[PDB]
Amino acid sequence: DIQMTQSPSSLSASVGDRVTITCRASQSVSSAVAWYQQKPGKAPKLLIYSASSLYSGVPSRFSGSRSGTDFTLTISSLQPEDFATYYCQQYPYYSSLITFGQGTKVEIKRTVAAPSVFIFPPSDSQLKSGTASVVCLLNNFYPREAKVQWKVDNALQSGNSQESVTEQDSKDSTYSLSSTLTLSKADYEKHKVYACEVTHQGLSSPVTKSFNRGEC
Amino acid sequence: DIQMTQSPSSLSASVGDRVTITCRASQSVSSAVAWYQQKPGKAPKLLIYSASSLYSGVPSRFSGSRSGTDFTLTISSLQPEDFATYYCQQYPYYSSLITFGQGTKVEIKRTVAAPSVFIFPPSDSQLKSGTASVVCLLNNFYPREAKVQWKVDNALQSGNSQESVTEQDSKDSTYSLSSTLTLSKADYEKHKVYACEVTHQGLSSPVTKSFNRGEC
Amino acid sequence: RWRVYLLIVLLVMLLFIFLIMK
Amino acid sequence: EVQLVESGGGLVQPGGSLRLSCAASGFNLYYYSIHWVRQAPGKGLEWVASISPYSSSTSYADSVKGRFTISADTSKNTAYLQMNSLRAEDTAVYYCARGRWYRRALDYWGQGTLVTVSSASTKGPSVFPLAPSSKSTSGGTAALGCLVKDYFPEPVTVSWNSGALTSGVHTFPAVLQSSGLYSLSSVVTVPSSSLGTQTYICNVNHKPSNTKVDKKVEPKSC
Amino acid sequence: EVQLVESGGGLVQPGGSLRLSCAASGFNLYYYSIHWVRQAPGKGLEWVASISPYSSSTSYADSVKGRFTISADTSKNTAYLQMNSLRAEDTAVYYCARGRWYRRALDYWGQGTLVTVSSASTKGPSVFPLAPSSGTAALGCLVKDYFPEPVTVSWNSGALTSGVHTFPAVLQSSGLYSLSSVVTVPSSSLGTQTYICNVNHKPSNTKVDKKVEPKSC
Amino acid sequence: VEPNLHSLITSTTHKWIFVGGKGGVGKTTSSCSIAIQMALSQPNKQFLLISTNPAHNLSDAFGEKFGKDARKVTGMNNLSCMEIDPSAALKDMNDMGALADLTGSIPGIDEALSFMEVMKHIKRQEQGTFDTVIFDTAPTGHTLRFLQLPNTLSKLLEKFGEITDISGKLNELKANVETIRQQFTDPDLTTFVCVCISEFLSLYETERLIQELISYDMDVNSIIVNQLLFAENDQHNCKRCQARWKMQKKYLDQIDELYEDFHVVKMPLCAGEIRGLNNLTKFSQFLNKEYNPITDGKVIYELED
Amino acid sequence: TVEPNLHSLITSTTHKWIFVGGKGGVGKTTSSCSIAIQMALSQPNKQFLLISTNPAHNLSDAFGEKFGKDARKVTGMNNLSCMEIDPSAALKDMNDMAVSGGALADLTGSIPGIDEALSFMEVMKHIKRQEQGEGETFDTVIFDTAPTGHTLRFLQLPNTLSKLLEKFGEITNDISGKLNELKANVETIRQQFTDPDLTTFVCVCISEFLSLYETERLIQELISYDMDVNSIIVNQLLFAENCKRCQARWKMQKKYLDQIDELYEDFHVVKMPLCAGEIRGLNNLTKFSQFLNKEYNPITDGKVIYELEDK
Ligand SMILES: Nc1ncnc2c1ncn2[C@@H]1O[C@H](COP(=O)(O)OP(=O)(O)OP(=O)(O)O)[C@@H](O)[C@H]1O
Ligand SMILES: Nc1ncnc2c1ncn2[C@@H]1O[C@H](COP(=O)(O)OP(=O)(O)OP(=O)(O)O)[C@@H](O)[C@H]1O
Ligand SMILES: [Mg+2]
Ligand SMILES: [Mg+2]
Ligand SMILES: [Zn+2]
Repeated sequence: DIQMTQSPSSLSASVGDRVTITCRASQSVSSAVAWYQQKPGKAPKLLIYSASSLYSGVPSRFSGSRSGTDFTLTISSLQPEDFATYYCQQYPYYSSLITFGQGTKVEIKRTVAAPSVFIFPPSDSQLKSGTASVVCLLNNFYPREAKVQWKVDNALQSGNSQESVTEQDSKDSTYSLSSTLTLSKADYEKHKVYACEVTHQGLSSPVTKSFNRGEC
Repeated sequence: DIQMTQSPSSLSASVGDRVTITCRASQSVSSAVAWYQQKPGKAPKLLIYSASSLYSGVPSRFSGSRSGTDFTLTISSLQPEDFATYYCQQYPYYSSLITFGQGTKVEIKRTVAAPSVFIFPPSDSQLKSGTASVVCLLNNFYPREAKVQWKVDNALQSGNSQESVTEQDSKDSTYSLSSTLTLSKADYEKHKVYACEVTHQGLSSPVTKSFNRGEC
Repeated sequence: RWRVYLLIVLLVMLLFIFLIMK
Repeated sequence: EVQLVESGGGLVQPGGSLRLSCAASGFNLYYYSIHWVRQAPGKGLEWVASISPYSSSTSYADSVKGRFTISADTSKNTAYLQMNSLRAEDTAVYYCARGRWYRRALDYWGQGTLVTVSSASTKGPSVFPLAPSSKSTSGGTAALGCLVKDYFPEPVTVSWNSGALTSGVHTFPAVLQSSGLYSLSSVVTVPSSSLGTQTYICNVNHKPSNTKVDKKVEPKSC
Repeated sequence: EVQLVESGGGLVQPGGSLRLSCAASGFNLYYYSIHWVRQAPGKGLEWVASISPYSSSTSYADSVKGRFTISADTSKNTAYLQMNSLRAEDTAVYYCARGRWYRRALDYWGQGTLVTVSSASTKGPSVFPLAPSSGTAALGCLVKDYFPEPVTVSWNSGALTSGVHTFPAVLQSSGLYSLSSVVTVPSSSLGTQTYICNVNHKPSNTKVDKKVEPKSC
Repeated sequence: VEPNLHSLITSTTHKWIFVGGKGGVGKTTSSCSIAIQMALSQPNKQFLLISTNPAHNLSDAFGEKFGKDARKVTGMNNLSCMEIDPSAALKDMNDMGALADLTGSIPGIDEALSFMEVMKHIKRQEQGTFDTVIFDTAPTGHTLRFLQLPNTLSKLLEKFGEITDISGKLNELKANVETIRQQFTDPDLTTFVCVCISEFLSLYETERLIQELISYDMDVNSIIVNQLLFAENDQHNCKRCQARWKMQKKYLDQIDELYEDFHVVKMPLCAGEIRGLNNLTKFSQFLNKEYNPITDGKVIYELED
Repeated sequence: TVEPNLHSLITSTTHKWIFVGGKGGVGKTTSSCSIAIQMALSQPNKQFLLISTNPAHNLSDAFGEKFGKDARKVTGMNNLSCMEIDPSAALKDMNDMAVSGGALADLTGSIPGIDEALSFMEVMKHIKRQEQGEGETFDTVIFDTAPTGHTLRFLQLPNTLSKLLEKFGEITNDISGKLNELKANVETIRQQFTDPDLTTFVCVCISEFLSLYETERLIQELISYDMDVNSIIVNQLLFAENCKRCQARWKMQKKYLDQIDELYEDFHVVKMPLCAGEIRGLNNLTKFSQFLNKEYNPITDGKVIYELEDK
């Protein structure tokens, strides 16, 4: 059906970069396209309407253009306050529908940084509660992409883990990540060795932090 | 039904005189009344509309007035070209019908002039065709009002005569009148004495002209 | 339903003209 | 330069019909009202019909309603009066006249077209002398004339001595007789003493019958 | 002076109803268009409904058709979204936004109201220690099994702020949320320094402070 | 005759007031204005302004959504507006299925439902909800159709019974229709205010309209001449305005001559937009106390924006 | 960009039904006359009918000659005719032919909707004759419509008579033969009215607030009817670029014109000037109509707003 195909889904940029974000309408929408900026926890803000008209109050480093069904948002010289997620929107006269692109997250580019890894066995407090959570911490690394795998007695785990990642640190522009392996206390006590293996481009070979059950 | 009652039927006036003619609608027509002037053989001319508005090109000596259902046309100073017949006309908004007054003939006043009277017997030529016309002529008199009566052997005739009258003479402002007595050749030849008797305010007493049939 | 009668009567007529027509 | 011109008048018999035309110029009669007003011989004005093209409306005096039809061709800027079932009293001069949407007074008039309705047949006049009286005042004034009798329709013209005699002449309006035929007299007053040597001839012309008559009027012999 | 303010957001169960309001000020909403746009956790913008009070016309995304109704009360200068037969996948922040009759771009937005659709019962978290392992050392607190969002965590009641990473909550298969809050500190401080995480779950009115020290061995 | 509507505005007898005329002359503007003046002048009475123009502009004019259900004009305690949506109104009729949607679009349905509103009102007035109803009518053509409904229905019901519970309610309708027919033809209860502009295409249609209304025995004694430039008074340029005023003044003289018995109410062309209660109220004041171009000339620019 | 004129429509060789509509007093009649004149002049071998479906007819007033229920040529034109049906007169005719009972016009001549019914019957007539002959017809019919509201009722009429006729036939229990031909005819009208090459709707408006919203509602409704609309005439523009009124009113006009231009970028937006003179009679209508074909330039063609006849 109707689509706004926005690209790229994410991109790393630096202050002063020229940034280009594109959105392809599945069919002609004439010039009925708008662009928005959204920061976390905040409502979107209108940047551009009618493909190329700069909305009132918006800085002029923002600009829009059209060629057929291809629409482009350009930021001439990226500023610190411009790191955010951006969305295209179509509103052609012939359709009662409003359709958004998937969005483009513009993040801060920095150099590669390996994660410092820490592992936390389940506390005696939690085990008294009747469950077992072991969490693997990847602290202050870049880029965001990483692979964490759990090994219980050297056996690969699947479907019993969940990951969470922070937003870029305002000071050093790095990410941090937690992987949490959840097992029942019974299952936790059926094994000895618990290890999370961490793969990241900042590491020559994958790092593994481990512990034996109840060895302190 | 509705009516426009105009008065008088006729009036005599002199050059320089002030003349007034009146018209009374049977019911209210607001101010929707017009006045017209008409001379013999000519089309009427619009003088006034909306009861008191002077039509374009009309001399200002003409004016009109309204008082309820009473309407008046006034000629402030009568000029030689103003002798004519005048008509009122109503055109009430609430009706599609147009109604004229019966008309007022304005004739030129002059001193009284008694008619010279002549009687003409039927020609022998006419009698040979089976009918007899006896003509009585009233020549150059004023005013127009006159009484003409036929007598055959002292017997007052009635029903068997017709009158005709000229318009006011251009030179001396007088009228002339004919009265024609029509009889069969049979009835004409029964009687001997034929007489027409004329009464007019210019004559101290009625004048009679007569002849005896078959006497020269 | 007095409102419905009034539509019907006006419905028949406005149906009725098309039936007569040439 | 606005004007109205009537046409179509003529002689018709009772029960007959006639179409009058009123040709307009100088204005578009669509935006105005056109009126027919008639005037019988010696009578006043009688409004008979109105048309207002701009409002698809017509109106009629009761006297003609259902017999006359007023219409207008706005492509020809001409109005019409179709007169059916005519009768003697419809005999009149018919004027067309203009009114305005905001003022139904009649500002422009045509010069009128004559309509005569009669069962009478066309006939030329008989001309008889009105001989000067044998008793004429000596050295005074005498009267003589011509009786022009039983003609139809109007008009006849009368002159005296081929138009050389005009002073003192009175040609009376024609009267419609009970027969349906018209009649008139033309008279003149002249000096009594001249009746012996002056010639007096009335010249009577009736074009509808193409009859011309000259009649010498002289003292009757005895 | 132009504003839009959403209200009505809250917790409802699957199959349930919820009515949102969008109060306008600074402009007459009759002459404009109002639009509801939602955003699921971690996802993009999804338009759901539009209304033009000047023309009575409404439109809906196929995803909410037959379940949502958009309306407007011009007397109150307020628009509404009546949501019926709600499901888990309707969980989102719901924004209302203004468009113009000649321009269906959204120039003014409200700050949104949260709608959570879940069978989960409101519950406060259990706080467990992530003790420093037996340079730099890492420690923290596991805030487990609470509902609904949000949870706020502090360290030393605001004294310890540097190096702290509080992770976004993850929705577990149980329907409850869990998160960890960690901090890196000097290895030498472990014997001397005291570290306490202060957890606050207001929608259950739970307040826990939990000290995190090394292993007693 | 005074060039205002003061006698209508302060009338204590008029129940039905129709405001009509050619397209775009100012029916809606004038009808809102008349309704406002009457409501301000008679707080003791409740007024309803119903639009019988299927393309309603009352909501646009006041800037709030009206509907089939009467609702108060915001800022007014005794004036309400109604704009019937036939499709919506026909659902409630049907409930008290597919047919009602069919009928929702038939030509004449708007006049029918509007007339039913008058009939319902009669039924309440005879028994024990507004004191006066002002009609913001559709342009000339279809308004004449609406005003002929009492006669039209009466005759329709006369033939409907002959070809024919069912019988009982037919007589009730015939009676209610006759009640409307007599009230609409009562000059004290019902009157039609004509709105026009001083242009050629307007005055011929306007005279056609008034004549037709007279033939319906509908009272007409007021004409609003709208959008008048007046000019000159401006103070003495602009070839456009100078030429257009000369044209307007030409025809204004014609209006004044023909309609000498009517209330001829002359209203100025304002520079601003006459919408919202404030601006409509400021404009409506000249229906009561006639507009003076030489004095009140400033009001033309005083309209709120 | 879409060109700001109706040249494409004016010179079209496919379009059979052209509706000209919009709010009251915006210039439907003036515009419909102008469009008809332009089409007739550019396509002399086609016969055009301009019919008024506004019961308060203004075509006669516009041209200054009397039209009626029977089509008559516009005087001075060989291929443009006008029609203004009078319901009572038309019903009289129907009564006579149905007889060949005498109280039809008295009964139905004033029923609300009668004007649309008779207007529609005229469409059915030409629809049939264009295929079957047996009488006079035209190549193209231009509709000078009633204001918005009642025109939508008229355009709903093919659907309404169609959906209705589905049920009625069985209720009756050659009357059914008429129904089929009536259904078939109405269906044909529905095909053609929803064919963008055969039928289009030209909206007329002015650059004022109350017209903007009604115009948008109208266009939206027409689209919901699957009626083609791709042309908008913005009429009575001042183009004032002294005089406080004119500059103030033009400022307003230009504000909304910018909005119109933004929203309707997919439409032919045709801008027409306010003239000082009266746009009536064939000559003045023709001169005005030229700016529907080639767009009006206030600087170049500015003098023409004062060069209209005053006769
Ligand atoms: N005196 C005036 N001055 C300035 N603008 C006016 C004036 N009167 C009306 N208008 C404006 O001109 C337009 C036409 O006015 P209005 O809508 O009231 O006429 P209408 O008869 O109701 O139109 P319709 O036939 O569609 O119902 C409106 O936009 C209105 O705001
Ligand atoms: N461009 C223009 N310039 C000057 N005058 C105009 C212009 N367009 C229309 N008019 C005049 O404004 C008035 C309204 O125009 P018009 O009659 O054509 O609109 P309408 O849509 O047909 O009205 P209605 O809804 O009643 O049918 C007319 O008197 C017309 O002569
Ligand atoms: Mg209106
Ligand atoms: Mg029109
Ligand atoms: Zn000006």
